[PDB]
Amino acid sequence: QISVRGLAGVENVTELKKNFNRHLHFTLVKDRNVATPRDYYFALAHTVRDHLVGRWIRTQQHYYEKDPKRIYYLSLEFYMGRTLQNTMVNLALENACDEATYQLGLDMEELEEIEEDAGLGNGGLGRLAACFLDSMATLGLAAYGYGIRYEFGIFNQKICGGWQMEEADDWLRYGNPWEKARPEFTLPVHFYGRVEHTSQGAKWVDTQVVLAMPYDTPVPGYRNNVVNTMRLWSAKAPNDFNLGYIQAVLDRNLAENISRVLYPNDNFFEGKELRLKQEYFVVAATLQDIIRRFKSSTNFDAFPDKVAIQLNDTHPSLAIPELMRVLVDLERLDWDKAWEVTVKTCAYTNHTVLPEALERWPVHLLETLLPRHLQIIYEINQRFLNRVAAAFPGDVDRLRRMSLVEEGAVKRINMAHLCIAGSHAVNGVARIHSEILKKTIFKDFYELEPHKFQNKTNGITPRRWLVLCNPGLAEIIAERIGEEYISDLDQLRKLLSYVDDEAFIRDVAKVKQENKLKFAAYLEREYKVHINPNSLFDVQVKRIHEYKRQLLNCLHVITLYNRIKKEPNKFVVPRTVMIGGKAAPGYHMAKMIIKLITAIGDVVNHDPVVGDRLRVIFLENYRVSLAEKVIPAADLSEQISTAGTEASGTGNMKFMLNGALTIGTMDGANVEMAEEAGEENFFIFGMRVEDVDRLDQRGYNAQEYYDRIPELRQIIEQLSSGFFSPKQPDLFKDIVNMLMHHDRFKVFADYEEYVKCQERVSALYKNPREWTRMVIRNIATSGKFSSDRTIAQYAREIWGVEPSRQRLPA
Amino acid sequence: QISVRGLAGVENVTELKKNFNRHLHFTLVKDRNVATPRDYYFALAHTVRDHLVGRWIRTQQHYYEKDPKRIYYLSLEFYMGRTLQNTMVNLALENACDEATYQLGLDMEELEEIEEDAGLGNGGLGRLAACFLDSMATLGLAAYGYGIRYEFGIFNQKICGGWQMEEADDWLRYGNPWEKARPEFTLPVHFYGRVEHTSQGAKWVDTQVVLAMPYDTPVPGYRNNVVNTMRLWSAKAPNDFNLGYIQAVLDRNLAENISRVLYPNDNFFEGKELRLKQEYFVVAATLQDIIRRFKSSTNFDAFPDKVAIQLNDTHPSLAIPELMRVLVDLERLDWDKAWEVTVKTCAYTNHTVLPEALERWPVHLLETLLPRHLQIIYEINQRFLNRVAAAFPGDVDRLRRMSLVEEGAVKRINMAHLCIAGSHAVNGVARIHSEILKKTIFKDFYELEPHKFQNKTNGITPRRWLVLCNPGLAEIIAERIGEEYISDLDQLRKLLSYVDDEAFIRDVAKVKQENKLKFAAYLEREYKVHINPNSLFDVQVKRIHEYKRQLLNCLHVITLYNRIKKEPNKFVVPRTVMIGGKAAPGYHMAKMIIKLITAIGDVVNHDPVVGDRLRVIFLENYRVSLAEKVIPAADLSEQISTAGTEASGTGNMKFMLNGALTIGTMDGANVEMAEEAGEENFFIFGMRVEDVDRLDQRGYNAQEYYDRIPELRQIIEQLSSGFFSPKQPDLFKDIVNMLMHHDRFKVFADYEEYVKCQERVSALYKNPREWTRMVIRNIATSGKFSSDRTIAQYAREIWGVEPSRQRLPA
Ligand SMILES: O=c1[nH]c(=O)n([C@@H]2O[C@H](CO)[C@@H](O)[C@H](O)[C@H]2O)cc1C(F)(F)F
Ligand SMILES: O=c1[nH]c(=O)n([C@@H]2O[C@H](CO)[C@@H](O)[C@H](O)[C@H]2O)cc1C(F)(F)F
Repeated sequence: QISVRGLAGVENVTELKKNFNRHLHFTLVKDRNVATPRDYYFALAHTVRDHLVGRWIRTQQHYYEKDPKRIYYLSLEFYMGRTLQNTMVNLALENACDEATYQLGLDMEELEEIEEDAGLGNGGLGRLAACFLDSMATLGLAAYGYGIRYEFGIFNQKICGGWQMEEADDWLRYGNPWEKARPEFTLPVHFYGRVEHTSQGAKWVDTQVVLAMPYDTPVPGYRNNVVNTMRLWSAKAPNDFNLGYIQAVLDRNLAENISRVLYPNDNFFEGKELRLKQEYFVVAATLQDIIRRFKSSTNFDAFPDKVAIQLNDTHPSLAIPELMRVLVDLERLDWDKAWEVTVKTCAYTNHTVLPEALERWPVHLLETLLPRHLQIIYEINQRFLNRVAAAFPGDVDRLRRMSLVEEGAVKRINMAHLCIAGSHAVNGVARIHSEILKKTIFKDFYELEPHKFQNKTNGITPRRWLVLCNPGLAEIIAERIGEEYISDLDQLRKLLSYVDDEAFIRDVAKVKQENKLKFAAYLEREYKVHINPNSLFDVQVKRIHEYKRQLLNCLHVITLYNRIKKEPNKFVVPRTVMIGGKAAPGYHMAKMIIKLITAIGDVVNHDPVVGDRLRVIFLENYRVSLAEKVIPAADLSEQISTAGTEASGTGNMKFMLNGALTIGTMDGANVEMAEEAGEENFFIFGMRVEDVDRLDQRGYNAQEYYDRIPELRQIIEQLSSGFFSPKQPDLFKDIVNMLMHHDRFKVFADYEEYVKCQERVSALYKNPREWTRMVIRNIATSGKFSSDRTIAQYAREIWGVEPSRQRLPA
Repeated sequence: QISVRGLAGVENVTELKKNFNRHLHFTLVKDRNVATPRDYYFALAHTVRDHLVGRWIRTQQHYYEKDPKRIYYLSLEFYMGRTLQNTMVNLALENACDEATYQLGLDMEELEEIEEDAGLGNGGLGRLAACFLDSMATLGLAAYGYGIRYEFGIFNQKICGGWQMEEADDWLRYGNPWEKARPEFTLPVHFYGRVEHTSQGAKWVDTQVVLAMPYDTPVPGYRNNVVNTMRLWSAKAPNDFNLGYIQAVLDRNLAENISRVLYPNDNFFEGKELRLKQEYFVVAATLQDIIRRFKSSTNFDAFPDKVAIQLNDTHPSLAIPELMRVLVDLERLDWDKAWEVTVKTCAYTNHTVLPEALERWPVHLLETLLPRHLQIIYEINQRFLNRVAAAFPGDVDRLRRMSLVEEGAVKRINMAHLCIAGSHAVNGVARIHSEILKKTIFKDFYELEPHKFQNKTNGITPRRWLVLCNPGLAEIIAERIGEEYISDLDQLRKLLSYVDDEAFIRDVAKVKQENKLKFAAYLEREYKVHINPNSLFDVQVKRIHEYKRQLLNCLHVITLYNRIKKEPNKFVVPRTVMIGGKAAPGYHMAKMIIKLITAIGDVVNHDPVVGDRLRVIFLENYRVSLAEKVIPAADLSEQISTAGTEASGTGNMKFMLNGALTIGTMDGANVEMAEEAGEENFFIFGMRVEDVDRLDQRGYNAQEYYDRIPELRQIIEQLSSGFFSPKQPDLFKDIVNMLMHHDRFKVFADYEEYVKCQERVSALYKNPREWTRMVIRNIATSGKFSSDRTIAQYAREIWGVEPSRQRLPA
């Protein structure tokens, strides 16, 4: 049907169908009469997975013959989403399978909706990992993603009476056709025990053994026949485990709990034992796999020339003392040499500056669970602190501030400090975030070793985030400039010579109308709710957090509703406001925010006076495959965190790429986005980082805003008096309370300039053709934000490998 | 190579190899250079499983078009063992795959040893189920095996210091290529709650829901293209289960425990909740599957014409009140009609008369767990007892003896009584066992309904138990009489006209020497132990139990050792004594017996005076695939239970079929075996049932035997004084104690006649040619004991279906 989806050759289509019928018969053991759409998805899924394997085997062999430096990306999160379309895309099979399946009298898109998301992450940080792996394959790097194969991913979100209900994400119920279990590479992981000293150094003994079993999942690069591997460990009990007989067997579950469930907090540290075990588990099993692969090529001098370990935040920071452990205790290298190797091997990426999000482990946990690693940590601290003292003599304060060990009621290990000491590079995730690191929380570490600190502004993959979710737009782009930009997104810049082209203007706007028409019909079919598609689609999708300021959005929405009710026969530009995302189960405030958003919808959506000029929809169960739908259909993207709090953001980049305009604050990657499009093509408002600093010095008093702004006073009065919750008038007392006395995020201080900016947004929307020319200016400048650029920067400036766009043979 | 293993056509062999290479590449994602023998087993396993599926699909369809009466075999045990060779055998692919694999430079037998046993049973009762399913397929019955898919089967046995150690049988670790998960037929099962009465009858409410997910495994018939299904349920938690978030998810394990592990007692009832849940689970999920299949053909009159449910002992006896429940509470039939349907549908097979082995559930368990079924049970009891009273008025004793409800300190439900009341046929498992039922424990029930009581003497499958484990003997049999006897074992009788044939005599004896030579080399390779293959192979293999009288065997072995040490230069016929089997983890006495057997070996096997005239080997980890090896290599089969205790036995039949002679008591099926071969061709000794009865009346006093038999006195003195346990002289005080004061099984009373009989055994062994002519007389008469005969009897006399030996089309 469409160009970018590749060739549908007679030979390819006839071969596809015969393999589909082979899988339905031999693999699924069904025939046409009994099969359900789920059997059809699986037959297609196995048929597509057949095209991977040859390439998968040839890529693993290529890397053995050629022996290049290997990248190991340790993450506790890989938010993969669905695999079938992405696989077809990267193999150029999309139009072929479509044809083949239409010929068997099936609808391929309806099959695609049966695939479960692999939701092995919470949001941005897990999804960065997924985009990264795609980019690493497309750029021919010899790279491995390592993590944990959780039995249960991010919970599925239900709304009941406007409240969030969490049910378990049993994503493996029907089988995962993409993974290959590999029990032959099972590896022991140790916990507890104690430390013995001998003539021959330290020995860690009397440990409990948990087995780690790997499952490998293919990661195809974009049309270059590279297929890399993501390896996820699963926890297994040993067979003499505890070995009532019955109870002994039942208690095998205790050990296999380690990989059962993904912890559901975004940007919040919870210091639970189970979590620390999961972190140790992935680090221990992965390092032995790494060392084993290094050995099959005695000499660890070349270890850093052959291995790179990237730590995705502090979650796998125990890699550092674990590598020392293996090197010092098991390979018998002396400390100083081991340390040299570790530092040159490891690098660390920070993803936040929020104090509550930093991992800080109780010493009493590590001591029980990992007593040797505690010994190694102390040893690292001592030697570190002697360097600090040598360079800044007499500065006792700096010494306590830099210690990996925090003192106080309960001793903690600051894990961020650990990573800086033991890594050769440390990077933030957008330019303003990297500066903040150097100016504030890592200032002391920067003065000691200025050379470690870098920046690597995030990116997203244009394969999923354009070609896959938006074939309409990809295609009209391709008609004018060719296919090449799919792996070279800078080329989008050539779109700038089409900004005054009448035919392109109409095509950009038509794709956007089509995506809206389709999403509005998804909203009726799957969720029985009725929206006007001629409105401006104003969407905020992302995890629910106070710093993300969903409440600021709520305040805008109430304001519009109030202005409509004040002058009902005045013309307003109609909007559909959509707000979505999960709240972590224990994050009370977050869950109250969700309740507020639906409460506003219960009032606004049923006012006859409002008409369909204003609708508030809470988008239920937000996740990767819902992002693929809503993001293409958006006109306005809301990126309205308080300046200084959102490390980078990546949703911001998804929308820019897909024809939405951005209302946002000067935060994280928003800053470079505006810089790239020019500030005129962006809706920027509110405090800059320095303005927030000015406000903290004299102090934030919210009462002042309540006092000087009647429109805002009225909203608070409405919240308080039970206007949005008539049956429980004091349901929102917590929110009003926080807003008034304890708002760490200065919601009111930005309210006035936000509403004003919102007016300017409505004004451009009134003029379709200028709206669209500005859209073109955004899309045309979105190239910087490709994860291809990001990974090429990691490769040259951190890992020491040259990327390569050359195809491997078929 | 050999005839019975079928054709190896050029076309079949070339097709086999290409599919082997396809599976290794696409399914296993390996290539020749990296593959290990386990990858090779799997590629062959998938290649063979490919030949099943077409037939599997065609058989399920045939049964839908033709709509015959369906047999449902409910068992808590299916002791399947390995699947690959059996599958090849029944498909006639054996020589072909052998050729194909030899051509790829592999050894097929070495691949076969990598398959794990499916040890989803404890011994005879689970293995009867397996033989039955094979026979049901071969005889074209539309039959389904239903049970539980345990994650952990019978534990693997290790010996450490001569003691049994149990480790968990993680049989699913590497995948099971034979099963197909079918999550689309998942079904809810209810537990707990309470009972509400309405206008509209009883309602069972506030229950906990456990999901039951089926896995289907193909059961191929012998060369007739029938492939039936064994469906095993697996326990799954629902997704709103309990829905800390973390802990809620972790606690999903509680519900999935139901199918985690197989209970490891043979012939012993343990009244644990977990076990009763497993029993309810398989019954509930299976009945709904049955009813659903009946509906896809309102009217339950024809239910018994279309459904048969066979209850393999009392384990699935809740089928009875569950069927009433569904019929009465859910389908709204009146009681009397529901009851008529149930009785005509259900039939019950008893497998023991040992009081400690009968299931007798505490009323306080059923009341909490299954409160409605308790109501139904009481209702069944009342109506039952009114029939008894009507037929035997004034007999108050009979009333208390027959009650399904036993009174006393804790109320119990006698489950055997339940099955008799609600079944139309009740059968024992050999002729003497069925009489004992009628004369003793079910005497009252027989007087009430003489018409229910039948006999169905057990059998074994000649496919596994001859063709598969013994191709040497199958082949020489085939050379003289043809292949036909494989599905018609009566034909073996034609062997009787070859008893004086010199060429057949030498061939029978040569196969036996070959099997011995091969087993002796298995004993060195896999277990570093050194046996003389010219000895008589004297083997007792079966679960360890007091009633099986392994101790009687120990007493014989010590006697021989003592007679050798008394006259060392006297000639004895050399023996290798092999004794094997597992003891249930909590069965103390059993575990002590194992310790005794190895202790005797520690003394006997290292005496230089003994030479290699006597060796005692404990055969470690006895299980289905070890039976396939040792049984063909046996000269003497030990079947020496006290008369009246072994319901039937099936090992007895395996050995008879494979050229061993039998030393045994007149117990269970031994009685019909001797009757079929003639008593002269059998070594029969010891008390008959009536002799044991005579002894119970005057009372068993073991001291008398100790007093009158010096050879026995000496053995007890040796046991007591620490001769077999020098470091712990009183290690065997328990056994000596039991033997002397509390032997429920009258070991000493049989000792004298056992040793005498053992002498007559050694005497025939001295004359090879007469030994062998008697072997021929046994094998030639072993036909009655084919499970083909047994199942044909169930079919005609219980299920009301005509068997059929006609092939289905390819
Ligand atoms: O727990 C988290 N969850 C996230 O989504 N991020 C996100 O990580 C993304 C990846 O760089 C950034 O774009 C976002 O600004 C950032 O908030 C970070 C953390 C942590 F606190 F840094 F660990
Ligand atoms: O728990 C058991 N385990 C067994 O192996 N059998 C055996 O079941 C076999 C099947 O008929 C018979 O040949 C044996 O004589 C009998 O002991 C019986 C029971 C039970 F007690 F009847 F339930």
